[PDB]
Amino acid sequence: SEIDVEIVAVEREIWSGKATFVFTRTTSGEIGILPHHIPLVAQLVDDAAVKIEREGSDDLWWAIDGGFLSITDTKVSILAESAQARADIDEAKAKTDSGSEDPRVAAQGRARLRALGQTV
Repeated sequence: SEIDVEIVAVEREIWSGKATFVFTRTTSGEIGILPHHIPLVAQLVDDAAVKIEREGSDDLWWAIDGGFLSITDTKVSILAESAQARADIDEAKAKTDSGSEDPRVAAQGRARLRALGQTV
């Protein structure tokens, strides 16, 4: 079995497919999801980072901007303001974004930084 993960944004969809293991961060801390659990609904943090693992393929590090995780019997949809790929993120832009004083900017930069390798 696998985990159906679909990263959708209020403006457009980013990714959609199956995974072997996925981890996300919400107001209740970080949590892991497997392809054999029960439904669930949690709200991701501002600088939340989702890690979608692929069976046989390298995981996908993406940054979510205030998104929400919704797990079902055999489906997992993630709705957020927007998403960003670790390969598209820039160590410079991430640092600056996190350096900003604004809440939105600080969130994006923090989320992108995490996907890059940063923590908290």
